[PDB]
Amino acid sequence: FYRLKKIQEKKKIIKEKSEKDLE
Amino acid sequence: AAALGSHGSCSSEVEKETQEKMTILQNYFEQNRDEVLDNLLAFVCDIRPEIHENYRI
Amino acid sequence: NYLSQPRLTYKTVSGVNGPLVILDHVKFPRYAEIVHLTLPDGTKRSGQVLEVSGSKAVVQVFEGTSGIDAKKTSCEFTGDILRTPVSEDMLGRVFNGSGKPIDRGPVVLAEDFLDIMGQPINPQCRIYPEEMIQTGISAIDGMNSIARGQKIPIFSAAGLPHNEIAAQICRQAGLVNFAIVFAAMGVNMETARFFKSDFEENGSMDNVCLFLNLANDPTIERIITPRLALTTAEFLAYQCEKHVLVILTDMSSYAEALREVSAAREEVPGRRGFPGYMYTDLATIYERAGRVEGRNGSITQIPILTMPNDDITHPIPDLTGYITEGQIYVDRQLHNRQIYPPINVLPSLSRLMKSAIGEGMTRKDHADVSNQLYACYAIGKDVQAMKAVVGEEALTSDDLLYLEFLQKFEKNFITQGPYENRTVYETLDIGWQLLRIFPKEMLKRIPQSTLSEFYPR
Amino acid sequence: ESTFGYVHGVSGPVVTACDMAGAAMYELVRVGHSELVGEIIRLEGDMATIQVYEETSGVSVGDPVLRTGKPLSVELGPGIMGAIFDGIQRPLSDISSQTQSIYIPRGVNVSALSRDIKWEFIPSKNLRVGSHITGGDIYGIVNENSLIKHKIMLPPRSRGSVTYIAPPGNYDASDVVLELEFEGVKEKLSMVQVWPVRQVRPVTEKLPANHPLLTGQRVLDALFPCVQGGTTAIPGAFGCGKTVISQSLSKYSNSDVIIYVGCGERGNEMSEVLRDFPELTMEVDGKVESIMKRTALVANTSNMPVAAREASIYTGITLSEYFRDMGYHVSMMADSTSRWAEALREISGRLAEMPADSGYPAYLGARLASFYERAGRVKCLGNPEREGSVSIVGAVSPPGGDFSDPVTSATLGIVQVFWGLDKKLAQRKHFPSVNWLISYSKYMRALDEYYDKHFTEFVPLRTKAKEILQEEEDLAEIVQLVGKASLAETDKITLEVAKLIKDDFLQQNGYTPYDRFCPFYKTVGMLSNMISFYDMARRAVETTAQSDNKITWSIIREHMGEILYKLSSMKFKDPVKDGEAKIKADYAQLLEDMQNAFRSLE
Amino acid sequence: TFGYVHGVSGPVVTACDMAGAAMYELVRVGHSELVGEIIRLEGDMATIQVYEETSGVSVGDPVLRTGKPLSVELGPGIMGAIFDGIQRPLSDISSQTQSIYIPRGVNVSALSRDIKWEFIPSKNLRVGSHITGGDIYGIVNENSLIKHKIMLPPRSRGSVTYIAPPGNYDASDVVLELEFEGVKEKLSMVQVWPVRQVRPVTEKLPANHPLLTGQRVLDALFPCVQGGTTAIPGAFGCGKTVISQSLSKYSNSDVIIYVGCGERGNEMSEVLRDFPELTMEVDGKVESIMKRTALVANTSNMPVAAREASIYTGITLSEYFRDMGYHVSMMADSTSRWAEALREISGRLAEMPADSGYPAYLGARLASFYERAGRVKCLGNPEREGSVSIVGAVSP
Amino acid sequence: EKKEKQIEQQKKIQMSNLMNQARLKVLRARDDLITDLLNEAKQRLSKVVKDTTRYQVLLDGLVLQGLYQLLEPRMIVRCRKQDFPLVKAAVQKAIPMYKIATKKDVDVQIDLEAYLPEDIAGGVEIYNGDRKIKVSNTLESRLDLIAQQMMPEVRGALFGANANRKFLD
Ligand SMILES: Nc1ncnc2c1ncn2[C@@H]1O[C@H](COP(=O)(O)OP(=O)(O)O)[C@@H](O)[C@H]1O
Repeated sequence: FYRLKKIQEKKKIIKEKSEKDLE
Repeated sequence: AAALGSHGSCSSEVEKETQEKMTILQNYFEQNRDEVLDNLLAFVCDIRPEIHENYRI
Repeated sequence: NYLSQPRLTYKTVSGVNGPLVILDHVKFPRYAEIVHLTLPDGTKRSGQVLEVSGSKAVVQVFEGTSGIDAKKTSCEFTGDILRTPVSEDMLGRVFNGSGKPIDRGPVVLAEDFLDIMGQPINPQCRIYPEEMIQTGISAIDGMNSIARGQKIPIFSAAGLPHNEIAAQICRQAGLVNFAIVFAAMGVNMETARFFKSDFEENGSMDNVCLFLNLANDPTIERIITPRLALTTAEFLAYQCEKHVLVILTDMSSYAEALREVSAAREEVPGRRGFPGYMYTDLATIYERAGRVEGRNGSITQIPILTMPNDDITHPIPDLTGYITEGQIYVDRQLHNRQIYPPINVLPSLSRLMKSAIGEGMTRKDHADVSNQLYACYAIGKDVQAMKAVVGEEALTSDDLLYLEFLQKFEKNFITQGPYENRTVYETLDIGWQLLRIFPKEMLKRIPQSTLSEFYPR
Repeated sequence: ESTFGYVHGVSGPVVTACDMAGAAMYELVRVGHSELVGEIIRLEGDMATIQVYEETSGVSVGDPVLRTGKPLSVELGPGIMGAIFDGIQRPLSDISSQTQSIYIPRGVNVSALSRDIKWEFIPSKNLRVGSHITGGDIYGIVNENSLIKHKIMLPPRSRGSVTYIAPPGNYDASDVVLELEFEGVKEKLSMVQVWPVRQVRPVTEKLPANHPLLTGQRVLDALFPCVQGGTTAIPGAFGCGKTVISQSLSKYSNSDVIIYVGCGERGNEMSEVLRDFPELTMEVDGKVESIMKRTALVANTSNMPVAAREASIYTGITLSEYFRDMGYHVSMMADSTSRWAEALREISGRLAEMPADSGYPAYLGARLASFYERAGRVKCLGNPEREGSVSIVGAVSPPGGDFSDPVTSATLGIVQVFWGLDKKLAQRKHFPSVNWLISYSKYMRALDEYYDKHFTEFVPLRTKAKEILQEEEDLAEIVQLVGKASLAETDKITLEVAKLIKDDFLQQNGYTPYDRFCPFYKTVGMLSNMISFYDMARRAVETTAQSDNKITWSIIREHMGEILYKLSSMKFKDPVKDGEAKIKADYAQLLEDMQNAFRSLE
Repeated sequence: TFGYVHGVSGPVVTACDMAGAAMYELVRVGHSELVGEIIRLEGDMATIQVYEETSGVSVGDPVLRTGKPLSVELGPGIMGAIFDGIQRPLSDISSQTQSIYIPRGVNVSALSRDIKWEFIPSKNLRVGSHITGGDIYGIVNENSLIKHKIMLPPRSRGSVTYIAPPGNYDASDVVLELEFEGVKEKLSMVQVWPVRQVRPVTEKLPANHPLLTGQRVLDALFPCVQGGTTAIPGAFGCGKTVISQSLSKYSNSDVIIYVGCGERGNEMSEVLRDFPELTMEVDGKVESIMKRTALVANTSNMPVAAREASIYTGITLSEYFRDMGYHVSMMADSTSRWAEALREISGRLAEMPADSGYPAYLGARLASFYERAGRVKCLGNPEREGSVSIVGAVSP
Repeated sequence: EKKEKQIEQQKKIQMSNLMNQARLKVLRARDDLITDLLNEAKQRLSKVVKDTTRYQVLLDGLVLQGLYQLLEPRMIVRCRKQDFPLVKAAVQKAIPMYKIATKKDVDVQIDLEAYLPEDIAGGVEIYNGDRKIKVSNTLESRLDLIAQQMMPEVRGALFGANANRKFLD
């Protein structure tokens, strides 16, 4: 559970950064 | 009855001691009140405007 | 001297997430500073900045985050860490889990503003604790002696009378002036009344202080509840040279507040989901027990913890186990037989007992009497475990004597009234009258000189 | 560039900092206006992520972050032996003296060694102007303590030709004792050198380990021997005696110097060592002296900042390697290894590196491996030939007393000696609580070559001891289900002699005059008598069970009750008062008493 | 007032223009006004854990925030009602909708409007008089048993400016008006209270008078006390019904609140069939125990937060009858199924699991629940004692 | 005998309660005296603000002190109507001293649209140009902030030093 919550957090951060880089 | 008489006696004693303590408080207070009052009034008036220690440029 | 610079107040809440409020635009956030929060309805709250990054500050709120609002909430930054106002006048008083008074008295007029965290005591200055406290209870003063400046917890199964034992130590403990500090985390109302009433009945009010966080109070206050007690104990002991017994009730409810914060922050888990740092957090509490060089004072701790499902391998007892100078333990095997105080000696030990035991502190034999009582009681448990399978027909006569020793031992050594006070010397005379159950040559832990002087008495 | 960056953020021990472009990973940096010591652990651009070896409460964004270009390092030199240092190598005696307070102030700038004390320096007397000199060459002796001579040596990286060497005299840490020229460049040296803690001090060769590490304790000495230069762990639950073993090695062993490392340990423990060790005395050349003169303490107690535990371990081994290069048999007590793995866990949690097992970082196995592999016997660097060693003894402390814990699991993949401490023995107050089935020593083959030079009987006795205990543990799986009734007489002898060995050989009461330490001669003697009893008692039954006049285990117990009492009494012999000859003579009387009693049963 | 739905992922709805909203504020989302709570704020955006099924909610649907957090309406009409876990009255829902279903996004007020109960004002009050939280400003005779004390909310205080005369009035009619600091508050018989917040009291007292169940085994061997907290192992073969029915028919408890915290569909209907049919003797009359009780009821398929909140609604209701001077008994029938609904919230919130997958705070959620029991000196003028007992069934 | 024990226990509890009441009366009396010393400090400040000379010196300080805590490019200063003439001059003096010490320009505006309550003794509150962040330089706020931190000196001066406090660890 903990490992997978961290993976999902890293993906959320990478999604946000990828959107911010298009602005 | 002996317990009730002891309670009344102790009530008188702790009241007397309370009034003594309150008297000592009022005495020492009034003896120092003006000096402390002038100290707080000095430090609240001495502003010393300063930037925060981490400011840059 | 004092911080003269005026405080900033921010409305710049940029998020709220579980127990955390995330301020932004903050000018130079100070890590672990306190923030006073005012809610939309005018309710005052408090918090600590548990992370900082550039313009942001992640304040954890002590009273929880219900009713925090992202436009109206005002956060006043104090510019400094959490300080406890401390003074001698904190004796005879009751405070809540955040050090606010609840005895209907005034605010604490401070002699100083000590840091809630304290500071690490310098190992060079830490005087070794060796002067013996008698608690009055044979199962403690005999086989689990307590030094002035020791930390030693009571471990309990759920529902056991550990509160009555902790009360009895505060009722009857002393040397061969002991002020008291008491903290409780997540304590039920009836137990809060029990401790408060016990101190009032024993009359020892002018030299005790209480910090109470009840089971209905906010859980995050439990992080600072024992630290307030210790910060008061450090003032009384190290600045006023008093001796203090610090009681930490329900360290399990404390550890659950850490488990809650850990889970709510996504902190890296250790065993059972407690935070990976739980050992250090417990150490920052427990290690403030001790004597120190050139000061006559001493902080002694008796923490109390109920073990979840009575499991000794649970992180709460287990990490406490590593940090403290041995354990006092209480057990259903005694309590279910009405053996108050239900202190099982075998899982119990005191790491500082060996240094406290000896001449002038105690009778010279005391170390040896203890060593043999443990051996006889241990064999007694092992022969009981055998008998339950095979009956007396497969036990030896000597094994049946250790089974009889176990019965005589619990009924005389451990069994003791809630107001019955025993010195160590009477406890050792009882210990010898139990050890006399075997022939002299069987007492294989004791030297022949000690046997020759004391065995026939 | 700026010589300092600025704090960008804080989270427990971790501090991120801006304007840290041009910083090395593992560079030491000072954080906050108070100069909290820390070390760079990750780089993210112009930002550096720092691990701070002091409590970060009160650090502010925009506080200074001073670079140094140097990794975390130890000043090595005179003033170590008999001193005590915090986890970042600051001496606590000076901190008390300068501060007059019971607390370590955060951001203390004290030098790691006293620069004002004068030391007696004897130069090597073979060196001259123009002598060629290399790393690890001894350029003099300092009379630091009556027991320990500090063989000051050229830093291992340095090389050169002697240009100045100081005459005999009294000098301090600032006095240039040696000056070298090499390749048109000069180097000036005092009696102190700076070495990076994360860097292994090199050696001429890592030699085979073939000499026992003699200790205070019977079962450690005999049944699971450690070797000088060996790697050892003591996995054990709380209250099991991991600390009593660690001090037993420290107080009573054949090591020339001891480095004791209170990594994450309760504070009363470092105080216990500091109080007890100056009173306790060893003897050299018929002169009694305080064991503190051969001990060096690294303190970093359970309530000090977790990051300083990693710094404490690496400091303690760096010190240990220095004394090894002086040609000493060094011993290092690592008083807790899981407390270091917890520091690595918390930091890795702030870095958000994926956890491996129990939340520990995946590099824990490499951290422990690269720590334990700094142990060994070695041929030292530099001109005069020396042999020395570091023995490392890691007090692994698995949560819940379960040896499957990742710190234990990773440790036992590396170390060559396992003294597993069993909570069930500790509960029964059987100390040392070492479980003899679980425990192992891999150095036994390497030590049999030594035992044959002094005690040819020992390898037979050690073998027979394990046979007695193994047969008893296997018989116990029956006894637990059927009771003490169905056993043969040989099996009852095995059971009762294994209980004699448990109670009177494996147990040792380390808080008493007779069991405080147990010299190796008492160890072989006690074991020889108990195994002699076993062999004779076995032969008596096995010979007579073939006939009507059968001897029984009860007949042996009843007829030889005084012998069983005498065998049990053997522990109480006092090594200070009962001389070695007297103990051997008393044990020979027991041998003859047995032989006469068995001859009376025959 | 209105925000707009920004996005939806399963039962979680993100909203925007929510800048004035609060953590745990209760919000209606979608045109059908699905219930949910704010679990996070992120600027002008809020994340709402919706309780009800979110199927059909659209980006740009209205988000009407209720100013208060999750709360219980308190007043006359509580007696005899079958509330659900969020105080939607199932009787009003049935009567108004004429349907066997609960329709998604009910708006029915918890206390029925237009029922003009007989009200008597407190005879001691006058225009200008001082008043404080817990003061009785009148009584509503809703049932022959429960003279329902109407009393000032615990935060409110000041000088009385109007009281209604004796007459017929409902939950929405203004009964009291008072001024404090120059500001006037108008109050009705309805009161609203945050369900997770303890109602404050003059002193939480020790529990010392027996709560008789009328059963020899209980009252003799293992007594319980008014204000006390007790538990029962609830299972099929346990016989819990014998305790439960006997407590409601015979206990020396002036009000009973029963809470179905996620009972099975059929097992809930067995309970809701019995409690109307149960009768009690009072003053030599026979009357339905529904004159002295209220049922919170939730089947296992009710919204997760309706199950999780149902225990807290029961004790919020019970504290309100405690504050009237009544010796309240609360029965909770399935504390295991409540802890499952609690666990489901943590699983949707992705909070880290503790022991056996339950949340870290389970100990505190239970402990702060049972600590809401006890005898008390109530707030306000008549000095009255009152109490809440809690029976908490558990299913090992 | 059990009833006599209960009478004796009640006697002990009553004696404890009498001592508790006495201790609490003494504590309340100390805090009341300290409170009235702080009230006298508020009274003395209420006299000081009547002198436009000393009060302009305070306002020149307090405005600049606020500017140095907020550090923004745009700010708003709130005062009472009575303060306004002095505060406008204080802002006009402070902008130079601010720009000198911080190098950068600032646009500071006196808040003639939204004065402070007249019951405040004096001083100023400074806000960002968006009103989202503030700093309190009112004489009451600065007094309470200093007087609270000075509480140990105040206690030690008004009631004398506690003879038990032999160390400062
Ligand atoms: N070898 C020993 N001989 C005698 N007693 C011992 C020995 N080892 C441990 N003990 C006893 O058990 C206690 C626990 O040992 P200790 O070193 O304090 O445990 P820990 O493993 O936690 O460090 C000691 O304080 C002492 O009372």
